[PDB]
Parts: sequence; structure tokens; C-alpha cells
Amino acid sequence: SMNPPPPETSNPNKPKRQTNQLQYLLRVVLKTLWKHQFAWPFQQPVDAVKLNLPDYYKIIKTPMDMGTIKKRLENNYYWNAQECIQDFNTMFTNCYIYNKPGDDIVLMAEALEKLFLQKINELPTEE
Ligand SMILES: Cc1cc(-c2ccccc2)n2nc(N)nc2n1
Repeated sequence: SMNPPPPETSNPNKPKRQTNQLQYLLRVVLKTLWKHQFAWPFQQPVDAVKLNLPDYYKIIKTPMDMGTIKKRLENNYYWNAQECIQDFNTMFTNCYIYNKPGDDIVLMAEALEKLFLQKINELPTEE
């Protein structure tokens, strides 16, 4: 029932790059999802205490959220676009695993994911 520490967003010894694909992931992909009317539940780690989801972190062992992704991208945490794409996919999948089809939170995830897919379809070729 307690919350875990959040995912890492800072690690000085992890090598880092700022690729044009990673810039796209921030400027197009994160910004488009972040502004959406359905973003709010996804903008920070799931607070299993406030939300009274005491089993959340029993089920979800690789937590992810857009607040985390935002810090990673703003802090140039990543080496490549694929790491960041994986974070988005983890966030969506966790929601689907934890919840039931047609739950409001799942409809919200699906809307965000549709947009995510449309944007990732136009990921630019690496400069
Ligand atoms: C990412 C996420 C967010 C929320 C969440 C739901 C409502 C308000 C705030 C946050 N919930 N709630 C469940 N059951 N599963 C979730 N997954």
C-alpha cells in the first residue's frame, strides 16, 4: 500500500545524447500529449496512497508516467529515442494491465496512445 521511490530521472554516469529524434520526442510528442484534456492522471507517478490503490505497486513493477518522461527529456537522461518510446509504452501498458477495459482511465490512456502513435509514425530520420 505505500508508494515506491519514483523512477530515476538523473544519473550522472549514464551516457547521454540530445538527438533530433529525442528533440522531436520532447517538442512534438510529450508536448502534444501533455496539453491534452486527458493528460492530468498521467502527469506524475501514480500515488497509490491518495488514490487508495494499495495493490497498484504489487501489480505494476515498472512504473512510468509523463512527469517522469518530461524530467528525463528536459534533463537529457536518454541515449536514444527508443528508450523514451519504451517509457511511453510502459506507461500505457501499465494502465491497461492494472485496469479493466472501458474504465475511464483506460479510455484516457487510449486517446493519448492514439496521438502518440500518430506522432511516432512521423519520427524524423536521425540526422
Ligand atoms: C496512470 C493512472 C492514473 C490514475 C489516476 C486515476 C484518477 C485520478 C488520478 C490518477 N489511475 N487510476 C487507476 N485505477 N489506474 C491509474 N493509472
